[PDB]
Amino acid sequence: SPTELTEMRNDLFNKEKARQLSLTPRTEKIEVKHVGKTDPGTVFVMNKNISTPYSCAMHLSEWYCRKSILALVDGQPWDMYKPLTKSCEIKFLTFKDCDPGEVNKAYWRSCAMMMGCVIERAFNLVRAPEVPVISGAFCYDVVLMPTKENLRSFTKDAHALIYKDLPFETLEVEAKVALEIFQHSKYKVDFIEEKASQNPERIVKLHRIGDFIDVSEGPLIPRTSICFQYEVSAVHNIRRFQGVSLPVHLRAHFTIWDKLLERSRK
Amino acid sequence: ASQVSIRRIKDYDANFKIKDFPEKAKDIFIEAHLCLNNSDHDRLHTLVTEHCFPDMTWDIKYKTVRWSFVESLEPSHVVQVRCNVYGQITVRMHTRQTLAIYDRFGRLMYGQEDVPKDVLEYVVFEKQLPYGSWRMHTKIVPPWAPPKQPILKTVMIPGPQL
Amino acid sequence: ISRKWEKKNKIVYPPQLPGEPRRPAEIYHCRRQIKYSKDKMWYLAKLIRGMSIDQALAQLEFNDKKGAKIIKEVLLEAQDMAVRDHNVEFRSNLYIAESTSGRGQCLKRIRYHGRGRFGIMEKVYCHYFVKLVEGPPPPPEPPKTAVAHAKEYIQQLRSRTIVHTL
Amino acid sequence: AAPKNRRTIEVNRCRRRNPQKLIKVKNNIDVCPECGHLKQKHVLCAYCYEKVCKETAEIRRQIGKQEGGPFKAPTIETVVLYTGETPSEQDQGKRIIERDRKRPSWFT
Amino acid sequence: ISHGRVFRRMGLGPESRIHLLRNLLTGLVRHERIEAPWARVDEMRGYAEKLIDYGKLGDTNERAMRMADFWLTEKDLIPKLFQVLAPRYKDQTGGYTRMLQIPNRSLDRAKMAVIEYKGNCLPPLPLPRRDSHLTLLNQLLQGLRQDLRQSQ
Ligand SMILES: [Mg+2]
Ligand SMILES: [Zn+2]
Repeated sequence: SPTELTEMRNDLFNKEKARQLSLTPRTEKIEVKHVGKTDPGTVFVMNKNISTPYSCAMHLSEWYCRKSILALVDGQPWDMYKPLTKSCEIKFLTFKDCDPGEVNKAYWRSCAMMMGCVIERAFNLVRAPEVPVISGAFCYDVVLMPTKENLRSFTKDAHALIYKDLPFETLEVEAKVALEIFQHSKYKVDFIEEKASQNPERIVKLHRIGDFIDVSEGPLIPRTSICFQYEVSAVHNIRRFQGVSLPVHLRAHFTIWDKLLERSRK
Repeated sequence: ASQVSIRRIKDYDANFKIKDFPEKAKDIFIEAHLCLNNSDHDRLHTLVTEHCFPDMTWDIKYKTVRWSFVESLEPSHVVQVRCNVYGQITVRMHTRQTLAIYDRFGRLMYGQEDVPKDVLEYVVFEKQLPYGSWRMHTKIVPPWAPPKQPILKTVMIPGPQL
Repeated sequence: ISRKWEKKNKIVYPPQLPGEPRRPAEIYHCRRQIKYSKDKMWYLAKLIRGMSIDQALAQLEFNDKKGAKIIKEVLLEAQDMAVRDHNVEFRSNLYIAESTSGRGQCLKRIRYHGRGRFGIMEKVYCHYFVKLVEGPPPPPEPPKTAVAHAKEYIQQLRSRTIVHTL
Repeated sequence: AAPKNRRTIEVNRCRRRNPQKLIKVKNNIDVCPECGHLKQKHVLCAYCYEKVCKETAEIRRQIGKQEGGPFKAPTIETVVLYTGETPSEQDQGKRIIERDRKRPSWFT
Repeated sequence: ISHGRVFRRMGLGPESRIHLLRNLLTGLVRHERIEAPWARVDEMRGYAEKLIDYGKLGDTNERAMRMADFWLTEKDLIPKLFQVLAPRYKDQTGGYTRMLQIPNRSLDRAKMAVIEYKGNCLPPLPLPRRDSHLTLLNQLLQGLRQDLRQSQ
């Protein structure tokens, strides 16, 4: 049943979090530098298994927390809520940058995960296709005909989930626990196996959105409140679900919104 | 050099014994720490000199502390001795101690309370040479001991602001 | 003369237990003798009252007013003291809880009016108090919708009873 | 005219505590891509403006030191060159303004 | 009533207004940058537009010479205005100068702005850079334009 699977997944996620937290030697101080184009350059003496770049943003100013989305750790982008392992560098990124490709991909993955969660809570998923940004329509295949009322209800549920304001709980789980969590789904098992075989080691990145757990590739959006606008275009055929969303600081007024909706409907 | 200072101290004291000096030094240390716990500057000044009083009372001001003492490892040994006219004595210590400093509004920012820790100490003592006694002077942070404990909170060191 | 805002920072509270809340850190700060009016000081305080330290500084950096720079410097000094003394790690996790102002020791001068009559020129002076509290700012009281008004009216009509008899 | 009665603290508050006189909360403050000192929309940054003003001050000082006295202003353009940097073959007639230090991260 | 009334007030009359305008124009031609209130800023910009137009009309013209002599009391600035600022903008039409607002002053708290001819040699001011073309909305608009182009 769907009432017990989610509970067991949440319990497994909590157990994994406890296991990951019960290994640090009781607060291990470290040092991280902020090599960026703005404010060059303070150094933060945060932790390595409890602190997060969000703490650095808070130490800096509220504007950083309101604008920062990702953080390039030695060239690799990281989420706002993630433990900074070892001593490295941080580069806060926003939506109005020179090359916000990583932030765009993270927003795409977050929108895909949110649409998948909404689909699961409405009424079996398969994965999250990595659709580029030029397509302008993040997809999310589903393995089960809807109408305009169904799309309206889905958009209402998405807006309610956004208003709920739930952070994105990320982790660095291995492959064994990842497979044990999603053991009731063969598609997710195959996806986890492929992700583990792609990289040298296992390390299967997992994320949670309050009560829903999925699998992604890169970073994600910290809080759901950033996704201001959200809509569902149509459903294509394994049934594919389309949609388009825009975060804060990128409002489409209304005409551009309708134009993008019509473009994604194709 | 140490024998000359010992002879001078025994002559100007004059009654003095080194064989039973580490015990009195440890007792004075424990009494000073208990007074710090209770925050009794009157009883503290009678045990610590004026040079070390602000070094341990100014930084710990506006914040309580729960220091403890239990079981001293190894006997307190003396390192060196040397010598207006003030006699300096360096005493070595190595006992299990605790550190639970609480801020104004409670909270915590240092080690735990029920977790003893091994910390080396090279306390230096001094005495007035008509109405004085052996009182602490300074603390030699040598030898190359571990730095400190990890603070619970996080600190942000700013760079050069133009 | 009475200086109490600077003394409130020396109130040492007892320690807490593991099964107790974190409790915020009430920080106090103020400046004495400020060549300014009390009405405008209270106006700026109210403008900054329902706001955070970051938003307050952002609004003060552009608010064209003589007291704006003074309030900004006071807030910066308070934040520095809290980060250095009161043990406050998060700079953005702060919000102004209370902020008032009062007149100061006003002198007396002469304005020299027309004819054989003069006037009094009271040297206006005031101060400015600030109370920073750790943690995020609380949300504003939302506007009671029709449901709340209906519930209140129902409760009122239910509370009534027979009067002027037994 | 003369007041017939004394105004009350209540009326005084109602007159001064109204939203009209209260300072309005503006939302035109944004973060600047460079430096970082929260600029304002449709308005230039403060730090960048001060830097440009100081650069113009130094350039004018050097021009005055080169031109000498007042009433000059030749009929040829100018080219600001810092330490090093060989003059380009295009600006041959334009008098050079030899500047010190290196070029900043915004002059092109 | 002042419906459709152009030219604002400045000094103690039209004479003082035009004198201040000429002084500001001379100072700008000398330094190429002045901080003035928004009203006087736009007035000086509108006047410098016609001044550049006259300077471009021709140097041998007597009317342009008289206008330059009356609008440049420094004298030494007329040769520059005629032989530096005229040929440099021989490719453009009427678009010159640049309007940028200054935050505030330090005493009266006035709404000042910046003025300067395009190009020149002074350092470049921090112009309001628009959003990059690699953002989310920009990428969506680019994809929509590509789809529209592919349709036709
Ligand atoms: Mg006037
Ligand atoms: Zn700037």
